[PDB]
Amino acid sequence: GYKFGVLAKIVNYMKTRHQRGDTHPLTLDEILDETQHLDIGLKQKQWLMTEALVNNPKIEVIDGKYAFKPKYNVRDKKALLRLLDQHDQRGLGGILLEDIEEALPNSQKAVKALGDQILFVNRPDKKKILFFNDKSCQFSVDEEFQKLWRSVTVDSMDEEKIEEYLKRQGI
Amino acid sequence: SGLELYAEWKKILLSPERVHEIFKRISDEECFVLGMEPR
Amino acid sequence: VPAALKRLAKYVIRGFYGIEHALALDILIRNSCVKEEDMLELLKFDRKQLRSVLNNLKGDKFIKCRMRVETAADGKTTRHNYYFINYRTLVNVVKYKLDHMRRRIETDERDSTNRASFKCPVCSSTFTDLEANQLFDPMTGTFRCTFCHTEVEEDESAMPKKDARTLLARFNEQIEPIYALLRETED
Amino acid sequence: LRRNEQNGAAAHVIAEDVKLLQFHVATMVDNELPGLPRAMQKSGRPLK
Ligand SMILES: [Zn+2]
Repeated sequence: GYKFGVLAKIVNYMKTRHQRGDTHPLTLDEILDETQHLDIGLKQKQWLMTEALVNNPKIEVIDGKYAFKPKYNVRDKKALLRLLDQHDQRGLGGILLEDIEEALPNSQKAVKALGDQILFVNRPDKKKILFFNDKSCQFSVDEEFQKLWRSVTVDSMDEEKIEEYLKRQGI
Repeated sequence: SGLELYAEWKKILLSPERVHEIFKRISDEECFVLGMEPR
Repeated sequence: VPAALKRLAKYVIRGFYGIEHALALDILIRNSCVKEEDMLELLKFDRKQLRSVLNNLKGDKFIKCRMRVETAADGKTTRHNYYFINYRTLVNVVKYKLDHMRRRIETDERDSTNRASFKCPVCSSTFTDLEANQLFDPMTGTFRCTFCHTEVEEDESAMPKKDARTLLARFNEQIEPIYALLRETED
Repeated sequence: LRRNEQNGAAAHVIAEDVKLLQFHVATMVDNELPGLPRAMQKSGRPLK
């Protein structure tokens, strides 16, 4: 428990501490007191101070203290829309719905507000991936036409037939 | 292999529909050469 | 790559395929060639999830794939799959896919033309107007079913013809934007 | 298989279904297939 337990409690306490609304930056010593790890080794103190508290993607050094990066975390409809837009523009791809719901409590309000602007991809594990709905080129069809399209086989043809059908009918 | 066919040059599964397409294109002369009475 | 090709590809993909296919195609549109591993990490799709989508794109041959083999820095063999969009086959396959609908649509019209009119209400068997006279019984003076020895109906054959014809007609009306894009991309 | 095609089931599912259909058709013609199980009548008796 001495090695990982102390650092884990730092992360768990700091993560939960933010949920209390205390967005003000915190020091390692303050967290060590709140976690009762004042007896942590001198080398462990500096190690956490120099590595664990700076390399985590959710901790930022501000005036020598550590903060939860409120700008990075998604907690509003505008951030959700802009992030999906910018991610789509740069071809970065989608973002898991759980990443937003864990970041923004009751994300459904923001999700339902954007509505069709959010494209939901359901993964084999039922998880949803969110994508930006770029409305540049749009087209949609009836289920009957989508069924007709699926009914027309395309793969069971050779290049000869693929081109022959064109000239066979006149195009 | 088993009950299905492969084509290798580099390997693909060869489906009965694709074989059906290929065979449907075979001419009468090729059937005679193959010793198959087309009728 | 003319924008008309990109617009056509996006219209047909978003029109008759799911967003997964469109997003994957947009990647191949944004970049001429992208590795399968890159598309996988970007889309965050599972291997079978993306592979099946890519297999579909392989089925319609809208995209092409080439395999590159090289030795990694640690000495392990590496085989990367590079995917790219083949607008030539895409335009050719959609032209077939669309002119096949016309054949299938007119086949459905010919079916609506050939769908037998008479039918037996007991066994739910449909009889052709040529066969109905063969099945006619002079003693009763009306059509009957040999298996059921019961009256044969004729009026219900209009309902399926009317209903299907609406779908066939509405299909031709909605498909015109893609046909216009094709006329713009024939070159 | 018809419903799987009408429903647009997964390719691997349809492939396995066709592979199963292929096995049933083959076994019905010949039960003496190599490398394949003998089709029993649920009582230890091989089907003719
Ligand atoms: Zn009857």
